[PDB]
Amino acid sequence: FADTVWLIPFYSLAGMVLSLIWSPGITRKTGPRPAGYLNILLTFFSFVHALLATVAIANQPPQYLHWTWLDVAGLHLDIPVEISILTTTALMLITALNLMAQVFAVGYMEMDWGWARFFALLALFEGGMGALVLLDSLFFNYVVLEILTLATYLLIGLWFNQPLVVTGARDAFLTKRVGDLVLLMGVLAIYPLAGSWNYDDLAAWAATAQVNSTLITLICLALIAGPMGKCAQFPLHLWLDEAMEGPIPASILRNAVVVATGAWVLVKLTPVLSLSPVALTALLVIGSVTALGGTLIAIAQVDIKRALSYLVSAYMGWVFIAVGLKEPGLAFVFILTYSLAMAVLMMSIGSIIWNSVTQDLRLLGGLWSRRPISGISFLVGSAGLLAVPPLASFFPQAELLDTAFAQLPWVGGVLLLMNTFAAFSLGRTFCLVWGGEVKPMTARSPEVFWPMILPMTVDLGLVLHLPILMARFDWVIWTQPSLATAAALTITALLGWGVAAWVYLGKAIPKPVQFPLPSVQNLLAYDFYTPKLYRATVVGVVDMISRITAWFDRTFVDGTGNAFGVVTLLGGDRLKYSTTGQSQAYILTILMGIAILVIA
Amino acid sequence: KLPPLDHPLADIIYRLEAGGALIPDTPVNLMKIIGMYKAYSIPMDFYWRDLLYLGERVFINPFPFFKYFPTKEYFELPNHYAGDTADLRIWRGPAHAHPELMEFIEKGETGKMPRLLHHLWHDRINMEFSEDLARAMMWHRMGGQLDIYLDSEEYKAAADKAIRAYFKRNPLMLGLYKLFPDLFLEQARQATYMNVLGLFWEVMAPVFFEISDRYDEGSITSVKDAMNFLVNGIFAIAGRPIYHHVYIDDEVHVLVPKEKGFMWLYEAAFPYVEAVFYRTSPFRGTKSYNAQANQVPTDQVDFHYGILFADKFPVGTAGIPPTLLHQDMYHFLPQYLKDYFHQHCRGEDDILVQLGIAFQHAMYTVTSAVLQATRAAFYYPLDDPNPEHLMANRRFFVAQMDRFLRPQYGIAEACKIRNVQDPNYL
Amino acid sequence: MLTLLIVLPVIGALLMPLLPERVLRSVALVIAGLTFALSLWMLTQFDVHQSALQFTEFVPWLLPLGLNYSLGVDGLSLPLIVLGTFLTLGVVFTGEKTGQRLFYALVLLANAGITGALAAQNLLLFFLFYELELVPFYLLILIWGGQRREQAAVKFLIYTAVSGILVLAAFLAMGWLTHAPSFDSADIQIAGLAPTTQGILLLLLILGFGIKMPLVPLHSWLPDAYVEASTPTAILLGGALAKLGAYGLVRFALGYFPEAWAQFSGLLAIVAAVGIAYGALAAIAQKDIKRMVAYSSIGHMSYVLLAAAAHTHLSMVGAIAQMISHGLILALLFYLVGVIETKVGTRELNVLNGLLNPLRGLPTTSALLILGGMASAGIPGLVGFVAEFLIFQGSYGMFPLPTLVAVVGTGLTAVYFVIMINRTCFGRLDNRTAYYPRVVWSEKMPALVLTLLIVFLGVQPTWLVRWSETTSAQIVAA
Ligand SMILES: CCCCCCCCCCCCCCCC(=O)OC[C@H](CO[C@@H]1O[C@H](CS(=O)(=O)O)[C@@H](O)[C@H](O)[C@H]1O)OC(=O)CCCCCCCCCCCCCCC
Ligand SMILES: CCCCCCCCCCCCCCCC(=O)OC[C@H](CO[C@@H]1O[C@H](CS(=O)(=O)O)[C@@H](O)[C@H](O)[C@H]1O)OC(=O)CCCCCCCCCCCCCCC
Ligand SMILES: CCCCCCCCCCCCCCCC(=O)OC[C@H](CO[C@@H]1O[C@H](CS(=O)(=O)O)[C@@H](O)[C@H](O)[C@H]1O)OC(=O)CCCCCCCCCCCCCCC
Ligand SMILES: CCCCCCCCCCCCCCCCCC(=O)O[C@@H](COC(=O)CCCCCCCCCCCCCCC)COP(=O)(O)OC[C@H](O)CO
Ligand SMILES: CC1=C(/C=C/C(C)=C/C=C/C(C)=C/C=C/C=C(C)/C=C/C=C(C)/C=C/C2=C(C)CCCC2(C)C)C(C)(C)CCC1
Ligand SMILES: [Zn+2]
Repeated sequence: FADTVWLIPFYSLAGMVLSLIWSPGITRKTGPRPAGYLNILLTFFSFVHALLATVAIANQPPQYLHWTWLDVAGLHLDIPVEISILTTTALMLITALNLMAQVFAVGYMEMDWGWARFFALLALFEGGMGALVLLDSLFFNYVVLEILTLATYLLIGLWFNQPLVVTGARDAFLTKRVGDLVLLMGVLAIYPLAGSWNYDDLAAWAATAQVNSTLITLICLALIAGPMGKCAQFPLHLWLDEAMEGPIPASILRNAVVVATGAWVLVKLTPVLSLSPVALTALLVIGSVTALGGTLIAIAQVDIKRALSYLVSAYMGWVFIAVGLKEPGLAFVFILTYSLAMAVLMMSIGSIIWNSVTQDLRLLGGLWSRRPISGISFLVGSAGLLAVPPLASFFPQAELLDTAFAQLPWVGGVLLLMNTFAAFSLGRTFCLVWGGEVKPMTARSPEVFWPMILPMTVDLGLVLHLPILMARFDWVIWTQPSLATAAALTITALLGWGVAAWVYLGKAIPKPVQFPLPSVQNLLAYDFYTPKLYRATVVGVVDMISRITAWFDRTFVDGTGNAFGVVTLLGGDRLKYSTTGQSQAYILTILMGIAILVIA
Repeated sequence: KLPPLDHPLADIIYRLEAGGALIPDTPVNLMKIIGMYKAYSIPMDFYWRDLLYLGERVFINPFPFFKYFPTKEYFELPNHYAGDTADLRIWRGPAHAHPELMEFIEKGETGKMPRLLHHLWHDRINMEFSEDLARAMMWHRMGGQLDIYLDSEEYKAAADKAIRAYFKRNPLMLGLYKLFPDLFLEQARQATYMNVLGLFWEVMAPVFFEISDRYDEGSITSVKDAMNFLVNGIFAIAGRPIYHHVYIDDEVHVLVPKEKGFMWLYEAAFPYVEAVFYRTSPFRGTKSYNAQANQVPTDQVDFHYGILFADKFPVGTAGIPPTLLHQDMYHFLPQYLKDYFHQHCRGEDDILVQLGIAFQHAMYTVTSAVLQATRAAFYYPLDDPNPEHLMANRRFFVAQMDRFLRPQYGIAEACKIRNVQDPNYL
Repeated sequence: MLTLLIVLPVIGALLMPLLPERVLRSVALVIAGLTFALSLWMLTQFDVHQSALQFTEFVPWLLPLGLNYSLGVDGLSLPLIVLGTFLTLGVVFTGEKTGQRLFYALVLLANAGITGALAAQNLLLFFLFYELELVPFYLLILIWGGQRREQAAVKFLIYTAVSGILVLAAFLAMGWLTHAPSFDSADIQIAGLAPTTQGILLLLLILGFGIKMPLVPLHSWLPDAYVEASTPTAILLGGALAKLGAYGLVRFALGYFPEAWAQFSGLLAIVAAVGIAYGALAAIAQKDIKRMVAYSSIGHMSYVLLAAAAHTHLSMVGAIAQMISHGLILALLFYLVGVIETKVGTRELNVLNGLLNPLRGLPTTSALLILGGMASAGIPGLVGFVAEFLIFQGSYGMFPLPTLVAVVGTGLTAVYFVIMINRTCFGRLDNRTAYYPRVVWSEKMPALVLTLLIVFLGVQPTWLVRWSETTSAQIVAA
């Protein structure tokens, strides 16, 4: 095939219109299941197509093609698609992940009547993801990037009867829209400079460019701030903490959307972002800050679903760091491994939640003996994210140690440190959900049925084969071994996980652990009071002046338009008295007419 | 016979002390109640067969792909008492199945198709709601006195024998059971709770069958008589046994024995009323499980999410379990209720919402029958001359109405009563 | 041909009296549909790459006044006429179920006036059809409407009457300072005179058309006359009159004073940016839905001024596309909000809730409301994004700071539309106040057609632009 791969984003776009045939007001009889079934069928057929297209482009050059969206006077909106290897590979990655999450949803979303609304939005992501990875125009890489913002709004707000979803979906749309809107300012000021937006004309332009320093500084800062909000990075990160309403888009959003929506735009902008060595240092700063913050906050959480989204923020800040060192290959490689591991992690946590209703880490307990798979899957998804050079996420985080040590060493000091705190979080998330004494809420925890642990175990296999899948085909990631640094990440991670296990499986400390400093514990627990920050700086401003403007309109403008009228009323109501009703007065006015016009 | 005391719910206690009727006793209020019983009894008649199929034939199936296709003979399974060879013989009608249920299995809502094709195209009996209840009785520990028995040294041995006899074909599963012996041992417990719940609905299906026939004849004239029939049927069956009896190839494994002395009232009726009518783990599209937002309780004693507390206007929307039953309880409707709904709000469009409100009404009288049976069992009758014997009943009713007022987590701002007493709630 | 477009609604209006009721409604539908279909046929035969007038008609009428009956349709004018006729067909289809004989008459008269004013190559004839539009909309605001009809209606009247004055004051003047007879445009009317007077005439035309468009400080009739008007009245008024004002401003103030416009561009760009920001920030604070949508109209009309402040060939295709997009989107939003107010019986943002769940709570007008609100804001796949992006790409080569402020205004538009959708569609239903009546099949047809056209023109946008590509070139490149 490989010449019709551009039809992949339509299969799912054909499932996003057909699944709505079953929404509860259209069928009213026998509804809720074949919508999901046919969406699974479409996803499987689009994954087979992508696999075949990848096999057919094993040893071949990128065969671009393009259509014309519209050609008005000045601009020529070109929609080009690239059929390189990393495009069909990303299509496989997206469709397989959607297949896993949808087979999961078949099991999780029972006892739920909205499958029209759920699987149609899950099909509109699988289509949007494909259209984002295929199309390589900075303009059409923003069109879908905004359509997916709208889709995120309706998907988080799936069950809108819950008052904390209509508040989480509000932030998830506004926070993610502002970033996508300064990205518009950036894509808008790159046309007079480069004459196009094709990721190739931009590459050629950035190769030979001598334009102002502050100008490209500003436009690349905008190009940063777009994906900065799309990838849940500081300070646009509260939306992800509140986007944990509605399980398993969370298994796909934190895993297949957050990973290849802003990071994909940020990586393909490496040639442009390389032009200013200030956008790069700002990129390093943002990535490192969000990594440290995400790890430290994930350590201080009690909700198992929010003790993994901050880790998502941190491991996307890692990609921000990598792309800050002019290393796009490392980012494209690490997205794959991180996505596989986080899929296993989120599916295991979802399986625990489905049968152990609470999400409080303080209410979940001994599950290892009675729930093995869901535990070993979590453990393997853990090992495939930090360390264990056997597992595949080690390789891409090895070059970023060598590269961050060759140049700008302090950044490595974060990447190393980010490897222990992120290991202490997962540790305390395993030692709290699977180890320890069993508690009332999880006193009787049956393992879940076949559709929730099939994808989980099928996705647990991919992670175990990734390392060996990069052996058969010599896809070397970190050229120089230099085991002096390969023995650092492992030591850091193992140390973190070990201290985590000791603190919680040690019964040598009170279990509701308190920090020597109590004021920082309830500061990392409330993510540095980011909401109280928002409602203070932006909202508080945008609201205040808003309540001014309307009031102004209601008082100064409107009134100024009414005063005239009112005056013209008074001028008539108190000038009728000139007709006094006395004929002698009328003759006086007639006589005052004369002897005055005679004077004038 | 006693003074008025203080309560805001006192107007209801004076009705419980004098007869019954946790809800008013108008004729339009009882037509819908009996129609909802008739509508809820046929899917229940499938539920109690499929749950027994799960508890005996699908004991621990890693891939119970079908799991909702009971064998041909489980529709011929004699309901222990409906016919000639009955055990207590209520609901005179045939004791094998229901013609209406067999018709729906045959033709569904489209036409005479194979059952597998009736499943893929949903057209089913929404069996996932009965499993959710079975998993809701467990995890609340509310099984009765066998949950304490369902722990060790008599069950673990029987479960071990049953599991080793079940997987004997494939050594993959056998080997797995050797590594993690508590993995399939907790799935055995689940099949046991499935069997318990399926044995509870082998009693309520004939009761709800026969009450509709009594209403048809004319023996039922007021809600008091309906709940009294319910109480009499409750006491009549309070002694029936509870067991598991997992059947494997040419073999039966006595998992929980009949000789243990588990009866229907203390192990399937009372632990069920509290589990599904009161607790019913929280809705996913109404409350946030967010651990910081202290919305879902921490103890399982304050789970106010049952049918008595449910919110039935968002029915047919995403994230709300009871819809699965209201679509299941919709095409088995008697005609005098379809006509009653068709001349009302939004007609035959929002029929699920009013069909669920009427179900709430019906379950209110069911739980009132449970209250009356409870007091007649553990306390004194209404026709008692002594004043202390009447103050005991009043204390019991005040305690049982205080469960409807506890303001821990808006448990008082749920609790559809004082809203069901309204004739304009439908 | 255009004479038919102008006379058929006039004939229907004169025929609404002396006609039996059943025939009253059927014949109104017939006349509106006929005018609409004729508009589409004209649009097909509009063969493009012409750069001149088409379908022209010239008759001498009132020689001592100029006032020749001189029609003619261009690329700027024809899409607006088709839009007016479509909106008229819709408004007639969902007409009022009360006093419905003086309604079809006045609606047909209003459409006649709009179509005439658009396709008129005579200044005084344009003003004739303008002040003809003046009064029937007053009658529509006055008979049908809300609690505060009278005040509201009066406001509209005067702020439109004053409008006429300025326009007339700037026609007569610029019709005599050039000693030209025969006020008809594209003709002896040639400015070619000294500055300091072109400035005054241009300011008169700005204040006379910016008060109807409406612009930033001249808008204070729009919130009062959109909210106290029934939904068909609101749709027709918004679309028709707003586009009449914008068309007037563009055509006259850019084809007659291109030397003064190039000097006032620097101020008009900042005025348009302030207008977008002002509309957005004033909509954010409102707690009634129709008020939010009215300020949406203000903000979306300021885009046309920002586009016209730059003489780019692109920034004028974008202006016409923004006019059409705002017409469609405002029609959709007003129709949906009218349906909601009818079925729910309230329009506040603190009692509306949960209008999106299937059975008991109005879910296909809420879904459409979320699709229209996202089209209004800048969201690709819909028409608003195409129009706004054409404007932005055309206006960045010129002054770049007002364009950035316009982008911020689009963001704030998204903000308040999300506010409205959250407090209107999401949430839970109040279980004492529910029991909304059902929505009948041929009552959500107009919204479901507008939605299809919006989603179509946003993914295949050529059919929005291929009509005003050469005409915009003739407008700015001259
Ligand atoms: C955001 C994307 C927007 C795209 C959605 C397209 C709009 C829906 C197309 C409808 C096709 C025409 C038939 C509709 C009328 C009908 O058949 O019965 C009307 C009934 C509604 O209930 C009925 O509601 C009626 C009131 S009312 O119609 O809903 O206004 C009334 O008849 C009675 O209440 C009740 O039964 O059924 C419905 O129409 C509800 C289903 C249709 C609405 C689906 C919306 C759910 C998805 C929203 C988000 C989409 C996300 C996916 C990707 C975008
Ligand atoms: C080169 C040397 C290598 C060493 C590397 C060191 C890396 C350490 C990992 C990083 C530590 C993270 C600090 C941030 C903690 C925080 O902010 O919140 C604190 C959180 C709050 O969770 C709280 O949890 C509470 C309930 S519960 O406890 O989670 O159950 C809840 O009430 C509260 O709201 C919730 O927030 O709880 C913690 O995780 C405390 C961790 C601190 C314990 C460190 C003590 C050191 C022990 C000595 C080692 C023993 C020897 C064993 C040798 C193998
Ligand atoms: C530069 C140009 C381009 C940039 C884009 C333009 C700027 C957009 C910024 C968004 C400003 C928020 C709008 C104000 C909302 C409001 O009026 O009331 C406040 C609303 C409640 O409004 C309430 O909403 C209620 C409805 S609802 O239930 O809340 O939904 C309603 O009933 C009530 O009347 C209403 O007041 O509550 C909120 O504040 C939610 C807003 C969350 C937005 C997240 C931040 C997005 C920007 C990222 C910030 C990064 C920097 C932060 C500091 C480091
Ligand atoms: C410079 C400041 C700019 C800020 C914004 C202001 C710009 C406004 C533009 C002015 C347009 C004229 C507005 C006229 C207001 C009419 C509104 C009105 O209310 O009408 C009243 C009465 O209207 C009239 O009297 C008509 C006379 C109005 C004439 C106004 C002409 C103003 C034009 C200004 C030009 C000045 C000349 C300068 C030339 C150098 C009735 O008020 P009411 O509360 O009673 O309403 C209810 C009604 O009465 C019940 O039926
Ligand atoms: C249900 C359940 C269970 C079980 C389950 C299971 C048992 C599962 C399994 C699963 C599995 C067992 C899975 C597996 C998987 C595998 C995979 C997924 C693989 C893959 C592979 C690959 C991918 C490869 C590749 C390659 C090679 C090697 C060759 C060529 C190519 C290359 C790379 C390229 C039980 C009983 C406990 C009960 C409860 C739950
Ligand atoms: Zn099935």
